[PDB]
Amino acid sequence: HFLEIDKKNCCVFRDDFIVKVLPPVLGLEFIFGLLGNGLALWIFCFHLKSWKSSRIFLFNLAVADFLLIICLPFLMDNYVRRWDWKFGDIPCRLMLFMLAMNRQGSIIFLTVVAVDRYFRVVHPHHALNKISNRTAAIISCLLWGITIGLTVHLLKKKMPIQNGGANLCSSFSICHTFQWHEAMFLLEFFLPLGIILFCSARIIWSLRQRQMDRHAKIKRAITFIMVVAIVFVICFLPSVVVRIRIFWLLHTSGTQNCEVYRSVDLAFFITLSFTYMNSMLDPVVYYFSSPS
Amino acid sequence: QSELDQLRQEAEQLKNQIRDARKACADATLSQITNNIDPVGRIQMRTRRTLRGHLAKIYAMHWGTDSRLLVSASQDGKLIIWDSYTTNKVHAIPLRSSWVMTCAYAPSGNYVACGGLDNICSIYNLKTREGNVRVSRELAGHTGYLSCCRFLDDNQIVTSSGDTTCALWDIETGQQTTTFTGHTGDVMSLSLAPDTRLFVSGACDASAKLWDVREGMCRQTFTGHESDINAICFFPNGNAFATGSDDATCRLFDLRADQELMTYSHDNIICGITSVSFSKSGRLLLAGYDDFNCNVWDALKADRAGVLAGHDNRVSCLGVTDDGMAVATGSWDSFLKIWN
Amino acid sequence: GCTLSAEDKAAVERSKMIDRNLREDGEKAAREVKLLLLGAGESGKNTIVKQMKITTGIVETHFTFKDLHFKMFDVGAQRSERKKWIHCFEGVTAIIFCVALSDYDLVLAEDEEMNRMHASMKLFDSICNNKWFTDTSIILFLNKKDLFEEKIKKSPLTICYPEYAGSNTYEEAAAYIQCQFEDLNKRKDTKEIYTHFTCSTDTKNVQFVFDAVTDVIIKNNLKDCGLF
Amino acid sequence: MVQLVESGGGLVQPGGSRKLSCSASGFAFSSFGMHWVRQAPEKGLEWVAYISSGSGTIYYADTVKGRFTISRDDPKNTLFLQMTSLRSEDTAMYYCVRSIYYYGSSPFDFWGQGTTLTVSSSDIVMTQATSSVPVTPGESVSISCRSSKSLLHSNGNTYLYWFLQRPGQSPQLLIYRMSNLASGVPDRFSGSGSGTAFTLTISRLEAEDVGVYYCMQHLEYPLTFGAGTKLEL
Amino acid sequence: TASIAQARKLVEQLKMEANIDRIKVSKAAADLMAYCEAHAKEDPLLTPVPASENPFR
Ligand SMILES: CC(C)(Cc1nc(-c2ccc(O)cn2)no1)C(=O)NC1=C(C(=O)O)CCCC1
Repeated sequence: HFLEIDKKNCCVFRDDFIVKVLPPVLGLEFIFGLLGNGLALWIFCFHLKSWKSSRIFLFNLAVADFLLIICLPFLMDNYVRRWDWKFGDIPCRLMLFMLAMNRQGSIIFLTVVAVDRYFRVVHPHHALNKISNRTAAIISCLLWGITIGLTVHLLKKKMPIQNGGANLCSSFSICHTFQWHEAMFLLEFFLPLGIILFCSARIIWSLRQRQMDRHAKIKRAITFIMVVAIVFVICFLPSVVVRIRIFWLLHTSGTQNCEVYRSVDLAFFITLSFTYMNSMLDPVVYYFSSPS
Repeated sequence: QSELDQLRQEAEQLKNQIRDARKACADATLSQITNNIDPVGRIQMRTRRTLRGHLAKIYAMHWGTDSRLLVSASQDGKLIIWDSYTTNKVHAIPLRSSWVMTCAYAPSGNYVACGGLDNICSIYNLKTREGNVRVSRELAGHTGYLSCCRFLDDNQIVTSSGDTTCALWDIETGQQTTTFTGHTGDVMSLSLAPDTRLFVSGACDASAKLWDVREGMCRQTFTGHESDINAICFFPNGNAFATGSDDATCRLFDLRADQELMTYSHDNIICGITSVSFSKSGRLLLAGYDDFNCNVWDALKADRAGVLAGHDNRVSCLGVTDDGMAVATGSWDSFLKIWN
Repeated sequence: GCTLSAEDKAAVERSKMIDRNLREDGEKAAREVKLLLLGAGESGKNTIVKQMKITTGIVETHFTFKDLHFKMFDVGAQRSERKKWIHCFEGVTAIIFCVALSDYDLVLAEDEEMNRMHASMKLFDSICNNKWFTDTSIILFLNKKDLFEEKIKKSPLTICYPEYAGSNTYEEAAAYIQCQFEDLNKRKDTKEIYTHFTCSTDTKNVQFVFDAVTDVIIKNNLKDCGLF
Repeated sequence: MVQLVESGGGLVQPGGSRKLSCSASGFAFSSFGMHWVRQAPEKGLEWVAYISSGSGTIYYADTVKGRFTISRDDPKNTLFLQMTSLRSEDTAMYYCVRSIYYYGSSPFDFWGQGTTLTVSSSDIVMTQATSSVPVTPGESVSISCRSSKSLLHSNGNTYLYWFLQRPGQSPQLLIYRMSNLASGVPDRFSGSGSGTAFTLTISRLEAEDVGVYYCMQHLEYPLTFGAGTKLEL
Repeated sequence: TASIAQARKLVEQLKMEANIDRIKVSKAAADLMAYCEAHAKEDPLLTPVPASENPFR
């Protein structure tokens, strides 16, 4: 009861609180985020014809977010019915690959934008500040390749996994193995957050100890940097803390019972919905709030 | 100060009788005579070539007499000679001073001259036994910036300067041969008559003068503009020329009637004119503007006949080949376009 | 492609080599900081240009500081109208303006009525509110400070400013001069004025110019990532 | 003035290597492409190898490809030809030729005074009908050359070159692209032709310009010369 | 009195440029009309030449 079998002992669940709550919030997220990312892509590709390295990085982040958003109705259908993957076999692992790759790419490009800004403020006279579009594209392609190579292992998953008569594509199940994807899920929050905090703190300190912030328009940039560093935290903290709670429960108690695992699974699959808030919110934060 | 007043009054009465004679010779107008000529149709010419490689504002260009090669100058301290058919770069010449604002190409094809804010006209030899292009002469007589220069042959060149004077040089010796001093404002442009016996200059005092190369005297002075004259060009026939000033108008003057013929302006046009050129038969009158555009004018009835709109910044220079096949435009956005 | 002859292919290769040389020169010229030195003849530009750097036409001065290269153009020998060639200098990193503090009582030789400091203020007003220099910062130097301190003992500042109501102390009169020059700026929202008093200071001028240039370059780097 | 000097040569036995170098002085070496051309004893010219400006393009003839290698030292103004596994038919006098390519340029304009290497013990074919023509000073002579494939191109250029080699001197360019007279050549030589047949005209023949005349094509690599016609007094 | 020579020069110049004989505007207008009409065929920018004759095709 409330136990499933995967490659090892692996406690999967099905609940109705998720179908009660998640589908509407995902629908609203999809609407606003798709609209914002599409408008940003349109403006970038046609409205402004003057590109630079920073705009290249912003455009890469925008396309990663757009690719992430285009697969939300699949989750909507997977959730309206409790847990029943009635879309096939290839769509399952393809959609999982898209989700993982797009999330990792969005995080990586946020970190790259933060590092670019830190180099622009703290080290004004640096060769890195004046680079051609070609090398920016090459670095972007290298980062895309790294993300793709990290994510490819999800394209070999052994088809949709069936729990009793039901079907589900979830790979975030309380599951007594020592898989590396949980480690990557934690690391892709922990390390980029440290990099972003370092860069933001140094930027604020340097721009403030040069008596530069007296300027009436520097303050807006200061506020924008603080807003970005706060949005990242409030988008990606609850998932990590819930997963660490799950890890402690699995380490201490064991998989013989699953009721506490049931409650924490509800919590985790609700807090995962906040991740798409970053994708629907960063258009206005990054591309629209920038003056020209 | 009494005799000076007598001289001023005599000059004033001389100007009055000059204007009286001009009025006596002004019975008809070109617009009245050309009222029954069929207009040329709407002109649709499109970009055939884009020349890229300059990294700063283009200030001047000039066609070769073969109608294939052209030279252009830029503020990035480079002088580039292009093959317009292929867009291949033939030469790249680095300048000692990067503050260039004029360039010229010798009719023989052997030399290229450029100058600018260093008050020096430099001549470059393109055809040497060695592989490179070297400076063959520097002319250092002017006390203001060089604004225009035009070759007469391989040994003579005429220059205009911001010290209100034009001069004629001997390349081999390097000395001024003649000086033209009539103007009382910065001379901004000049144009040579097709047979290289006369030339006209336009100055920041809103007047244009016709000079004789041999004697070195101003035969005729033309007025009518309300602002600085930036560009000037002869009609191909040789008996007329057109000027483009900062008051957003072009005007056409004839030498024999010694007065203005017709004005080219529009209500929607507000910006200054940077450059002016004629077509091979003189029917079209192209003009560059500050509003990023270029207008084609019917020179016989003063109605617009087309627009060349492809530049993101000010149109700084334009020229028409000797065979009349193409028009080149340069801009402050660092690109050259060949229209046809 | 393959429709080209051998000589055409060689000409294309020549053009490619010229293109790479042009790109290399452009990148070499993109590193340097270029300044436009201005000011009247008696302002004191000579000591200024000979203390950062240690017949007619534009004069170019090249110096270095902390592995950053500088180029300073002096256009004092161009007696032509400014409007026909000043747009050549749009895109300079900053403008250095020199003023002599000790000429608050001297008058120009050309005209008796036109006071010399008022001529400097008129030139500053013309340069500051020019459509080519909307977002260009100005490094303003006040030079003859020691002569100012010596001469305000017996020459009241009312000789130049009839509404002055201060004292003969150097610091307050210097503040009044600084306020008079810094208030001719009308943009006040897109460019800044960096005033500095130097008479015989050594290596302070170069440091002040370096700091102002670093500030300008930071605010320009904020204009490529959209954060500004 | 412009000077090209080659060093090396001498006696080599079969199967042994040798290296040739050419030193340039008096011109902008790095802007020029360079060729090697060899002339066998009592034979005509034969193209060997080419290296472009910047060393971006290299071509060899089939008779030497895989055995020879060509390189240039731009800082030192030196061209090299490293020869490996020489053969009895490699005995010739090797020349170094400079050529620059852009619109309106004249390639093959300077031939260095060559060096001699003696070894101990499809392609366009160019034909010149006659081989020996008696001549008298003051008269007119008409050297003729013919090509198997048309040298006219879509752009309108005919790629035919005329060279003269006086007794004991290096070859000298006379006409480039079938109609354009060379720089220092007197206004007594004329070039004419159309497509596949070509002619060279001399008026008021004098004593100094008797020798061997070669036609060359520059339409496709490899470059091929004709068999020269000898004007004899 | 430095400009007295200059003022006399200007007066002499104005005497010089007045002696030129002028021609009625109608005749010059007719001359420009005739030149424009005579060379109408020899003007590629006015009337497009066929694409087989255009070097910038
Ligand atoms: C496939 C995936 C992303 C799990 C996974 N991530 C990695 C990985 C990442 C980085 C790296 O460097 C290596 N591996 N491998 O697998 C997943 O659980 N998706 C689902 C949802 C969501 O994502 O919102 C909604 C609820 C149902 C499940």
